[PDB]
Amino acid sequence: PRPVVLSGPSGAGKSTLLKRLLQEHSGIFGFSVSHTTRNPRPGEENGKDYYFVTREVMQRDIAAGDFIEHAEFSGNLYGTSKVAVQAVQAMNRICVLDVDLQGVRNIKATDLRPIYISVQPPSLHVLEQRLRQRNTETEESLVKRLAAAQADMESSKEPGLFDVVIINDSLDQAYAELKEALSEEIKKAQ
Amino acid sequence: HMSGPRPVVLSGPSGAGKSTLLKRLLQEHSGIFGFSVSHTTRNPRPGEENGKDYYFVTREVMQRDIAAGDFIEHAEFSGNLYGTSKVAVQAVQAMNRICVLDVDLQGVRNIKATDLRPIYISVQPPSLHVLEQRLRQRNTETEESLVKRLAAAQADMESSKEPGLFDVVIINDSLDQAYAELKEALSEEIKKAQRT
Ligand SMILES: Nc1nc2c(ncn2[C@@H]2O[C@H](COP(=O)(O)O)[C@@H](O)[C@H]2O)c(=O)[nH]1
Ligand SMILES: Nc1nc2c(ncn2[C@@H]2O[C@H](COP(=O)(O)O)[C@@H](O)[C@H]2O)c(=O)[nH]1
Repeated sequence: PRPVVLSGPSGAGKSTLLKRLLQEHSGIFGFSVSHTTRNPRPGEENGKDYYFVTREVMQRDIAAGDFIEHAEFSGNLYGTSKVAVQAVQAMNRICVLDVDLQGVRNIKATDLRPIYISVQPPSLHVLEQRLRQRNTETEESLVKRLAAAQADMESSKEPGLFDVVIINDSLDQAYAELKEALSEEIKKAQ
Repeated sequence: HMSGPRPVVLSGPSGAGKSTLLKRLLQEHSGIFGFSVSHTTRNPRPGEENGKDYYFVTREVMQRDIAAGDFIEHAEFSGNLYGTSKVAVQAVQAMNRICVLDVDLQGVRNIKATDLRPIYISVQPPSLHVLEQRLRQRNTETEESLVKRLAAAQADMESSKEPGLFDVVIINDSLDQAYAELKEALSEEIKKAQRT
């Protein structure tokens, strides 16, 4: 199955849509479990949301060549390990990736050959309004995420970068566009 | 040189407690040990979670995986396939954890011919009758499956005496007794993993 790379600004809803996509389509999709050095959030599960490792363990895995790609966000390391993608491929499931723009760039040079989907908010201020109204992290983490969102949004205008660009006006609308873009591949796996 | 921490292979009959023993070891020593998630073609039971207890796949998928070289070992047990994939072991090693595996007798013999070099521990029930009672009391098994598991279980206990096969044999009379024996047998293993 062709992998699916979900990107876009952090907080724009790509993870909410991803979770709904996997829950609605049992047996079809598998989530790529990235490594990260950031602290886990309450409710996040090691080996399910991320492989939560120390910086020392992350650098050792990097040096061993464990990662298809790795990146930095807010002073922490993230990466897609070969094992995380191979684990889904060994299930014959559609592997779904959730990475930032730099991950998209590096994945372009690999043999994965996925479909690239960007999940964009309607505007930078609407994204901040949604994240501030949530009020789930400090001003430092929020602003660091919003600063990264500015760069992620401007690059969605690059021709050929993303196969599909979804603007999250509402989560139901954005999910309907996600299912349409993957309709042929879902039908194939089904 | 003195060996460092090695993978841990637990074998013995299902229903004799090796899985519940392993879950206690994993939840109480998660800073040291990680679980190898085997593939199986048998159907999931209630309470089992794909990617945690097993990778539940079809035979067609598992055989294609085998042909692709994905597996360290694989075996046929009671009509279904089970196997330890390379990525299962590597995922635990990428976590800076020591891999613990739960396999049948064929898997023990399979792993002996690999470069894993684990410690081999056999978890035995008090008797075949107590095992037959525990198995049928847990249900989730056809009569044909229960019979095949009982016949495989007698081979388990007989193999526990084969010289040089297992490093440790634990008779699981009670879980607390069997767990304390498991930690004692893994005392040097835990020390080595914590010092690295
Ligand atoms: N390049 C790359 N980015 C990732 C990876 N995992 C998560 N990210 C991205 O890192 C950002 C921070 O993720 P969060 O910390 O909010 O989970 C998000 O944009 C997310 O998509 C990864 O494995 N590789
Ligand atoms: N050889 C081998 N045996 C396994 C593997 N995974 C589970 N088994 C064994 O297969 C038997 C049946 O497992 P159950 O169906 O009771 O979960 C048990 O003895 C179990 O330990 C594996 O990956 N390889």
